[PDB]
Amino acid sequence: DLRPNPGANKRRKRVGRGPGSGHGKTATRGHKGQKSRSGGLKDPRRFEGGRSTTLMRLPKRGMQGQVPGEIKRPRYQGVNLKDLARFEGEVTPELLVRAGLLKKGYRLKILGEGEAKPLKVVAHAFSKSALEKLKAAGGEPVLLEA
Amino acid sequence: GNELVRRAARNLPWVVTLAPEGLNVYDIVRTERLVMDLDAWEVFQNRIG
Amino acid sequence: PKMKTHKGAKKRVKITASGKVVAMKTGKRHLNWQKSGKEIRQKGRKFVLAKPEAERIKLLLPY
Amino acid sequence: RVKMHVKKGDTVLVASGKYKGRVGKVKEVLPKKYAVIVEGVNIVKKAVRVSPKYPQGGFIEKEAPLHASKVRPICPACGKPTRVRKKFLENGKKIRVCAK
RNA sequence: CGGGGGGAACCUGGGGAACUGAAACAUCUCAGUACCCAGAGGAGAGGAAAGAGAAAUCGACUCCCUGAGUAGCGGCGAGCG
RNA sequence: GCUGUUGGGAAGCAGCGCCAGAGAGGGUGAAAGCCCCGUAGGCGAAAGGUGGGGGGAUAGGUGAGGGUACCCGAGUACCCCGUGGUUCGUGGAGCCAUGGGGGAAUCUGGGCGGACCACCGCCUAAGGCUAAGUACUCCGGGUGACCGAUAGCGCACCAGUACCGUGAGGGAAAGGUGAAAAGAACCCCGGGAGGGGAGUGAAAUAGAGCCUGAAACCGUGGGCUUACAAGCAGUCACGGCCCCGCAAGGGGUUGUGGCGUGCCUAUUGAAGCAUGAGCCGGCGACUCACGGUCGUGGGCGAGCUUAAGCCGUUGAGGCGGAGGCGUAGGGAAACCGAGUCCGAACAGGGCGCAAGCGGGCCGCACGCGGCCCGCAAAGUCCGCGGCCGUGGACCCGAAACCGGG
RNA sequence: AGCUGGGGCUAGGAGUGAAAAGCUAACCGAGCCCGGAGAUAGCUGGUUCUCCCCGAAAUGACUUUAGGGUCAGCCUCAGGC
RNA sequence: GGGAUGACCCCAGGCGGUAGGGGAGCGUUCCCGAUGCCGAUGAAGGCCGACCCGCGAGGGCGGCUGGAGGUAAGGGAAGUG
RNA sequence: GACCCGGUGAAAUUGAACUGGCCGUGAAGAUGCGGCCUACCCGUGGCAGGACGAAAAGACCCCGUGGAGCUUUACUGCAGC
Ligand SMILES: [Mg+2]
Ligand SMILES: [Mg+2]
Ligand SMILES: [Mg+2]
Ligand SMILES: [Mg+2]
Ligand SMILES: [Mg+2]
Ligand SMILES: [Mg+2]
Ligand SMILES: [Mg+2]
Ligand SMILES: [Mg+2]
Ligand SMILES: [Mg+2]
Ligand SMILES: [Mg+2]
Ligand SMILES: [Mg+2]
Ligand SMILES: [Mg+2]
Ligand SMILES: [Mg+2]
Ligand SMILES: [Mg+2]
Ligand SMILES: [Mg+2]
Ligand SMILES: [Mg+2]
Ligand SMILES: [Mg+2]
Ligand SMILES: [Mg+2]
Ligand SMILES: [Mg+2]
Ligand SMILES: [Mg+2]
Ligand SMILES: [Mg+2]
Ligand SMILES: [Mg+2]
Ligand SMILES: [Mg+2]
Ligand SMILES: [Mg+2]
Ligand SMILES: [Mg+2]
Ligand SMILES: [Mg+2]
Ligand SMILES: [Mg+2]
Ligand SMILES: [Mg+2]
Ligand SMILES: [Mg+2]
Ligand SMILES: [Mg+2]
Ligand SMILES: [Mg+2]
Ligand SMILES: [Mg+2]
Ligand SMILES: [Mg+2]
Ligand SMILES: [Mg+2]
Ligand SMILES: [Mg+2]
Ligand SMILES: [Mg+2]
Ligand SMILES: [Mg+2]
Ligand SMILES: [Mg+2]
Ligand SMILES: [Mg+2]
Ligand SMILES: [Mg+2]
Ligand SMILES: [Mg+2]
Ligand SMILES: [Mg+2]
Ligand SMILES: [Mg+2]
Ligand SMILES: [Mg+2]
Ligand SMILES: [Mg+2]
Ligand SMILES: [Mg+2]
Ligand SMILES: [Mg+2]
Ligand SMILES: [Mg+2]
Ligand SMILES: [Mg+2]
Ligand SMILES: [Mg+2]
Ligand SMILES: [Mg+2]
Ligand SMILES: [Mg+2]
Ligand SMILES: [Mg+2]
Ligand SMILES: [Mg+2]
Ligand SMILES: [Mg+2]
Ligand SMILES: [Mg+2]
Ligand SMILES: [Mg+2]
Ligand SMILES: [Mg+2]
Ligand SMILES: [Mg+2]
Ligand SMILES: [Mg+2]
Ligand SMILES: [Mg+2]
Ligand SMILES: [Mg+2]
Ligand SMILES: [Mg+2]
Ligand SMILES: [Mg+2]
Ligand SMILES: [Mg+2]
Ligand SMILES: [Mg+2]
Ligand SMILES: [Mg+2]
Ligand SMILES: [Mg+2]
Ligand SMILES: [Mg+2]
Ligand SMILES: [Mg+2]
Ligand SMILES: [Mg+2]
Ligand SMILES: [Mg+2]
Ligand SMILES: [Mg+2]
Ligand SMILES: [Mg+2]
Ligand SMILES: [Mg+2]
Ligand SMILES: [Mg+2]
Ligand SMILES: [Mg+2]
Ligand SMILES: [Mg+2]
Ligand SMILES: [Mg+2]
Ligand SMILES: [Mg+2]
Ligand SMILES: [Mg+2]
Ligand SMILES: [Mg+2]
Ligand SMILES: [Mg+2]
Ligand SMILES: [Mg+2]
Ligand SMILES: [Mg+2]
Ligand SMILES: [Mg+2]
Ligand SMILES: [Mg+2]
Ligand SMILES: [Mg+2]
Ligand SMILES: [Mg+2]
Ligand SMILES: [Mg+2]
Ligand SMILES: [Mg+2]
Ligand SMILES: [Mg+2]
Ligand SMILES: [Mg+2]
Ligand SMILES: [Mg+2]
Ligand SMILES: [Mg+2]
Ligand SMILES: [Mg+2]
Ligand SMILES: [Mg+2]
Ligand SMILES: [Mg+2]
Ligand SMILES: [Mg+2]
Repeated sequence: DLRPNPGANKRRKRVGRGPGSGHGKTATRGHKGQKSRSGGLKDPRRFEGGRSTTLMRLPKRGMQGQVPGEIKRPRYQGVNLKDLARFEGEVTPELLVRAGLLKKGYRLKILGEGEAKPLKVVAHAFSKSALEKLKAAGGEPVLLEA
Repeated sequence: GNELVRRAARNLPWVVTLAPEGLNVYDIVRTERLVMDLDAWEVFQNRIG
Repeated sequence: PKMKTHKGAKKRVKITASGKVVAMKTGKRHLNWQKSGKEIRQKGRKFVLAKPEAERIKLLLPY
Repeated sequence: RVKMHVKKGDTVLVASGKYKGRVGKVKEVLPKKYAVIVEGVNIVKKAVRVSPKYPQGGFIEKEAPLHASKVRPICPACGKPTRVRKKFLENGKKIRVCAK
C-alpha cells in the first residue's frame, strides 16, 4: 500500500458546518433570525421559565441520606448460572470476576435462568430456584466470608 | 538492532533506519522496501497476535 | 467539565429498564380532608413523555 | 572571536563570478563584511574631490571587496581547502597535501 | 554579630469585595475569587498519628490518576461537592 | 570536485569523479553532500561556581527481668455561650480550630470512632525541626501542520519612547536600493529644488524613505458619442461610426425603439420621504476544553478500554487492569431475583424478560456440529459529524456595582 | 461680611458649601485612573464562497408572562411500516 | 427499469421560495506526500484576454510586468472567503 | 464685510445620480410609478418653500422582571445609643 494511498474510508465527513455567506446557512446564520438566542438560552433542560417546571413532582425516594452519609453495607451482585455454564471445573468468586462478570462488586450470588451444569459452584448466596437447579448434581458452598 | 549497521546506512538518502522495538506503521508505508534482520523479525513477532 | 447530576431529579424519579422515567402521582400529600378512596388509593407511580426525555438528560452519569 | 574564516593577507584563487580564475594576494580581510580584497572586483568610483585638496577626480579607482567564500588559498600546488596541524607546540593551518 | 530594600510569576499567613448566578431578591452563588498587607525562598507549605473508620485494616507529609459529579450539602432552589 | 556550458552571476544543466558515525541547517551574484560556516563523531579549564552521585570522617545511636508509682507539655483538657473550617446553610451536628465564662487529671490518666449511653476497638493533645516527589518562569537553550510588519509582544525601527494628563495613568506610528555603493565625476537650464545628458549596474518606471508596487483618487493623448431633451442609469432590438481577422465572426461606442421603483436591515407592508453606508484597500463575528445525546467510519466483542506513571525514541512506540462502562430488573428500604413492587390474595395491576441467523462451508453420524456470519444477542473503544450542559461560548455596545490607588 | 500674592489643610457616600444637589482640574444626584472585567444586556446592530432537493410559523396551554420562554401544532433528515 | 452494474442508456413524473433542514462542490493558510517534483529558457504577486473546462464558486492556456521562490495526484488540520 | 483680481486655502455632509410641474398612485406627503404638462447645454450673485434638509441611535411617551439619587410607620440588616 502506497504512502499517498490511504485516505479515510468513505465517511469521515470533515465537512463541519461553516456559518455561511449568500448561499447556505447565512446572515442570521442557521437557526436564529429572531432574538434571545444570541449568547445562550436558560437551559432549557429545565426551562421552562417563569412557571413551575415538572418539579411540581415530589421526592418519593424516601431516604436520601443523613449527614455522615452512606452506610458501609455489603452489596450482592447476581450472576445467572446461565453464564456460569460457559466453563467448567469449580467456579468461585475472583474466578468469576477475572472471567467477565462480577468484578469487585462484592459478594457473589448465583441464580438466574440457564441450565445448571454438573459441577461445584462456590458463592456467598444462592437463589431458591437456583439451589434447586443444582439438584442435577452440583454444589452449595455458601457462607464463606470468614 | 545492530547499531553498527544502523550507523552505516542512515546517511543514505534512500534509507530510513530504525531499532526493531521502534517498528511503526507510518514508516513501513513511507518506504518502498522493508529490511529487517531475524532478531528484529522476532521482536516484531512478540508484538503481533 | 464533568456534567453534574441534578439531585432534585435524582430524588423524585427512578429511571427504568426500557428507559421510561417513573415518579409518584401528585396529590395526596395534604390536599385531602375527604377524597374518595378511589382517588387517594389511585396513587402509585406513573409514566411521563417528551418530558422525561428532558429528565433523563439531567441524570446523565448516574445512568 | 569566532568571526574568523579561511583567508589572511596571503595568496588566493578566485572561484567567484566575474573573476573566476583570476589569482591575487593580500585581501586585507575585513571581516565585518566577511569579504577580502585580492586584485579583482575593482570598480570605477566617481569623484568631485572630498575637498578641493587633491583637485581632479578620475574613473579607474580602487578595488572592491569580495565575499570571503568566492576565494580559495593556494601554496606549493593549487586551490584546495585548508586543514590544521599542531606543529608539536603550535597550531598552523596546513593544506591537505602541501603545508600553509 | 544581625535587621531594613528589590524580585516576573510561584508560596504561606493576616484581612477580603462586587458586578454576576438564582431569568426580581435577602439565605445561597460569584469566592475566601479580585484586591490590600506581612513574610519566605529557590521554592513555599505540610510532615511522623491525642490519625484514618470497620477492614483479625492502614501506618508521616506532599504531588498525580482513580474513587466520584459518588457520599452528602441546598430558599433541597440556583448550585455546591 | 574538478571541468564545460547558458548566464550579470552557477550552486542550474552536462561529463567524469569523491566523502558519508557527517545527505540538519545557513551563506556564497541563481538550485551545493565534496567553495565557506557547519553537521556525525570526538576533544577541552589555570580560575570561579555546583556537587554523598562516589568515597571517607565525624556528631549521634548499641539490653533484657522484677520492683516501686516519681514524671510524661494548663488558664490547657473538659462543659457552656458567640463563630470559623469540613460535603454539613441548625441540622439528629460529631470532629478540628477559638473570642467569652467556669475549670481538671498524669496512664486506676485523657482524646476519638458523627447527638447520647454501654460494650468492643483506635490514638497519646496543650514544645520544635525535617531532605525528596510538587509550583513558577524575569533569564539561557531546544523544538513548532505558531505569526510574517493592520499579523506576532504595546515596541522586528534608538518604545514603555513621541504625544496625552496636574497625577495615578494612557500610549502611537515607523521594517526591505543593489550581488556589490559601483550612491551618479563632469557638462547643460535653474537662486535652489528639480530635471536633461553623460556614467554605474543584469535591471535606474532597483536613483535613495529606492523590491513587488493593487484599488480609490488626479491627469495627458486618442477612438465613439452628446446643447428639444426627462433619469435606480441598466437591459433587449435594430442602425451609424471606429477597431480586429481572408471569411464567418468578434471588440469599442451609442442614435432611436421597447421594458424597467438602488443594496442592506427591519417589517403585516419599503424605491420608499423608515435604518446603515463618501469611495477604495487592509482587520473584522458560531471556536476550543471537558462532559452529554444521537448519528456515523472502523477494531473487539461475553466483552471493551485504560489513567497516572514506567521503559524507548528524540517527529518509534511499548508496557501499565487502579479504574470505567457493559453482562438483572424490582423496592423507599431491608431484600428478593427472571422476577419484583402494592396486596391477606396462586385477584388484579405497575415496572421487568423471554434473540435468533439471511446463511457459504464443511467433520463428510442420512446428523448439521459449529466454524462462520451481519454486526447482533450487546456492548464497548477510537475517529468524524449534528445538537445539548459548564465555561466570556457568534461578534461589537451600556446606564451602572465593587477593590486599591 | 472687601479684593489680592506667596506658604499650608480638608476628597469620593467623603470633603467643602451665606444652600444651587453648587463646587471638588473645561459634562459631579456621587471625581478620576487601573483592576474584578470579555460585568450583565430576555434589547439594537452585524454575521463573509457556489450549486441541487424539500420548505414553515405569526395558533393553543402555561408563564412577575405579554416584543422572552416550555410542551404541543406546522418544516426537514435517517430508519422502519 | 437496462441490469452483460455500461453509474450510460430509453420510460414516468417533478424542479417559485423567506425562517429553516438536508446533499454536493470551489477557493485560502498550513502538514504528510518532499533528500521528490517545477523554477533565471523566469517562482509567488500584479496587469490584460474576444480562447478552453465547469451549471456555479473556479480551473486552464496566452501576452506584458515581476525577479526567487512554488509545490501534483491522494489525504490531514484550521486564526479559511 | 459681502462683490472682482493675485496669494493661501478649510468644514459638517455625502448609497450612487443622467436630481423639473400638476393631478393621481404608492407603507397614508415621490425628482425615481402612471397619465399629462413643461423643458437647449454650463455657470455667476441672490432667496429660503422642498429634498419628510444637517446635527444629536427623542431629553416627551411606553417597554426592560435596566440603572442610579432621594423618602418612609415598605422588607431585611448595620452603626450608634
Ligand atoms: Mg437581525
Ligand atoms: Mg420577533
Ligand atoms: Mg427586532
Ligand atoms: Mg454578553
Ligand atoms: Mg393503600
Ligand atoms: Mg458511574
Ligand atoms: Mg597558545
Ligand atoms: Mg536576609
Ligand atoms: Mg494567596
Ligand atoms: Mg488567607
Ligand atoms: Mg490571602
Ligand atoms: Mg450578591
Ligand atoms: Mg439575579
Ligand atoms: Mg464556597
Ligand atoms: Mg531546584
Ligand atoms: Mg522544602
Ligand atoms: Mg525540588
Ligand atoms: Mg512523635
Ligand atoms: Mg540569467
Ligand atoms: Mg562551475
Ligand atoms: Mg531545471
Ligand atoms: Mg549548500
Ligand atoms: Mg543548503
Ligand atoms: Mg555538482
Ligand atoms: Mg559536536
Ligand atoms: Mg574547577
Ligand atoms: Mg504518678
Ligand atoms: Mg459553617
Ligand atoms: Mg459549625
Ligand atoms: Mg475560649
Ligand atoms: Mg475559654
Ligand atoms: Mg478533642
Ligand atoms: Mg470533644
Ligand atoms: Mg467523642
Ligand atoms: Mg476515631
Ligand atoms: Mg459511633
Ligand atoms: Mg484514632
Ligand atoms: Mg509533637
Ligand atoms: Mg510531640
Ligand atoms: Mg515546618
Ligand atoms: Mg519545610
Ligand atoms: Mg516547570
Ligand atoms: Mg505591530
Ligand atoms: Mg507589506
Ligand atoms: Mg521585544
Ligand atoms: Mg501596535
Ligand atoms: Mg499634561
Ligand atoms: Mg549600460
Ligand atoms: Mg527591482
Ligand atoms: Mg530582491
Ligand atoms: Mg518601487
Ligand atoms: Mg493606478
Ligand atoms: Mg481625455
Ligand atoms: Mg418641442
Ligand atoms: Mg439634438
Ligand atoms: Mg434604452
Ligand atoms: Mg427596526
Ligand atoms: Mg416576516
Ligand atoms: Mg431618497
Ligand atoms: Mg433610505
Ligand atoms: Mg429602528
Ligand atoms: Mg443596515
Ligand atoms: Mg446619513
Ligand atoms: Mg471597504
Ligand atoms: Mg475592503
Ligand atoms: Mg465532546
Ligand atoms: Mg459528540
Ligand atoms: Mg407482575
Ligand atoms: Mg461584547
Ligand atoms: Mg477607595
Ligand atoms: Mg491673605
Ligand atoms: Mg463616590
Ligand atoms: Mg474608589
Ligand atoms: Mg458636611
Ligand atoms: Mg457662599
Ligand atoms: Mg455636597
Ligand atoms: Mg468643573
Ligand atoms: Mg451612585
Ligand atoms: Mg467576574
Ligand atoms: Mg463589555
Ligand atoms: Mg456581550
Ligand atoms: Mg432568554
Ligand atoms: Mg465565516
Ligand atoms: Mg417546492
Ligand atoms: Mg418548540
Ligand atoms: Mg423515510
Ligand atoms: Mg428550489
Ligand atoms: Mg434558507
Ligand atoms: Mg518538504
Ligand atoms: Mg536568462
Ligand atoms: Mg505561499
Ligand atoms: Mg475569522
Ligand atoms: Mg481670491
Ligand atoms: Mg403625491
Ligand atoms: Mg413623474
Ligand atoms: Mg426610472
Ligand atoms: Mg446660484
Ligand atoms: Mg442664507
Ligand atoms: Mg426645513
